[PDB]
Amino acid sequence: KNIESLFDYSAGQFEFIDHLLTMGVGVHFAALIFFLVVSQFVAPKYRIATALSCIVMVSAGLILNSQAVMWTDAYAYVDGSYQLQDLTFSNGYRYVNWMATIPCLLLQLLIVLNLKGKELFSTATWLILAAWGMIITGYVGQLYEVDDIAQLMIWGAVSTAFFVVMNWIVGTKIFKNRATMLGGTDSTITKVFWLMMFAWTLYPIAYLVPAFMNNADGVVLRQLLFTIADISSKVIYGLMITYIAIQQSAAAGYVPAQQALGR
Ligand SMILES: *C/C=C(C)/C=C/C=C(C)/C=C/C1=C(C)CCCC1(C)C
Ligand SMILES: CCCCCCCCCCCC
Ligand SMILES: CCCCCCCCCCCC
Ligand SMILES: CCCCCCCCCCCC
Ligand SMILES: CCCCCCCCCC
Ligand SMILES: CCCCCCCCCC
Ligand SMILES: CCCCCCCCCC
Ligand SMILES: CCCCCCCC
Ligand SMILES: CCCCCCCC
Ligand SMILES: CCCCCCCC
Ligand SMILES: CCCCCCCC
Ligand SMILES: CCCCCC
Ligand SMILES: CCCCCC
Ligand SMILES: [Cl-]
Repeated sequence: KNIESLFDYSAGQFEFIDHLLTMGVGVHFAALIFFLVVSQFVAPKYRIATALSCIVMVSAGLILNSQAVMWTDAYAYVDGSYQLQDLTFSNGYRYVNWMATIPCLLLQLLIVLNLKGKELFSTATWLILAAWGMIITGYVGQLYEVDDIAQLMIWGAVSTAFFVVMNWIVGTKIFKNRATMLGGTDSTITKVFWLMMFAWTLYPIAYLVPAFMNNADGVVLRQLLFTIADISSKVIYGLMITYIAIQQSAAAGYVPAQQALGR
C-alpha cells in the first residue's frame, strides 16, 4: 500500500535514504542534550517549553531510527540492487507518531506566547483536535497511495482543511499575543510563525509524491523532504522556542537566564 514497495533500489538510492534518516537521528539527539542543559536557565513559567523540545527530540529521533532500521530490515542487496524481502516498511509510522509530537510542538508555542489557565487549555484542546483530524485523515489517505490515487487526493483535501484551520488558530494566537512578549521576542515569534508555515507545508508536498513522481527517485525525494521538514519543524523551531523562553525569562528577572545570556 506504499509506493516504496513497488521498486528495487540502487545502492546509491538505498544508502542515501539510510544516511538521511541516520543523520536525522544524530541531529535530534545532539539537540536533545543542548535543550536539556539549557533548561536550567529557563524560568519556571517557560521551562516546560524546553522540556517539550526534549520530548520531541527523542520521540522524533526514535521514529527516524525506527524508519532507518525498518528500511534495512525490509530490503536486501541481491543481484545488484536492493530488493524487497519483507512488506514491513511504511511511512505510516510517522503519522502515528505525529499524534504525539505535533501536540508537543503546538503546546510549547502556546507556553512562550504567555497563554495561561483556561485560554491555554481551550486553545490547546482545539489545536490538538484539529491536528489529530489532519493526521488521521492523512494517515487513511496514504494507505491508498498505490491502490487509489484519487482517494489519496480526497483524504488529502480533507486533511488540508484541518491543516488550514489549525494554522489559522496558530497565526491568530501568535499575532494577537506578540504584544505580551518580552525582551524583543515579539519580533522573534513572527519568524517562528513563518518557519512553521514553511516547514509544515513540506509534509503535504511529500504526501503528494506518489501523484507526481511515482518512481524510486520520488521515494528518495520524499525522504529528503521529510528530513528537511523534520529538522526545520522540530530542531530549528525548538531552538527558536528555547531562545524565546530564555530571553523572556531574563526580561522577567530570572537570574539564571540573565547570567546565561550574559556569558
Ligand atoms: C515533526 C512533524 C511535523 C511538524 C509534522 C507535520 C505534519 C503535517 C503538517 C501534515 C500535513 C498533511 C496534510 C496538510 C495533507 C496531507 C496529509 C498530511 C497529514 C501529510
Ligand atoms: C479567547 C480565548 C481563546 C480560547 C480558545 C480559542 C481557540 C480558537 C482560537 C481562534 C483564534 C482566536
Ligand atoms: C517576517 C517574514 C519572515 C518570512 C520568512 C520566510 C519563510 C517563508 C518563505 C517561503 C517562501 C517560499
Ligand atoms: C544531506 C541533505 C541534508 C538534508 C537535511 C538538511 C536540513 C535543512 C533544514 C534547514 C537547515 C538550515
Ligand atoms: C550525525 C550527527 C549530526 C550532528 C548535528 C549537530 C546538530 C546540532 C544541534 C544542536
Ligand atoms: C501505513 C501502514 C503502516 C501503519 C503504521 C501503524 C498504524 C496503526 C494505527 C492505525
Ligand atoms: C472554538 C472553535 C475553533 C474551531 C476549531 C476547529 C478545529 C477542528 C476540530 C474538530
Ligand atoms: C551527544 C548525543 C548524540 C547522540 C547521537 C547518537 C546518534 C546515533
Ligand atoms: C486535484 C488535486 C487535489 C489534491 C489535493 C490533495 C492535497 C494534499
Ligand atoms: C494561516 C492563517 C493565518 C491567520 C492570520 C490571522 C491574523 C489575525
Ligand atoms: C546560555 C545558553 C543560551 C541558549 C540560547 C538558546 C537558543 C540558542
Ligand atoms: C527506534 C525503536 C523502534 C520503535 C519506535 C518508537
Ligand atoms: C498569512 C498567510 C500565510 C501563508 C503561508 C504560505
Ligand atoms: Cl515525527
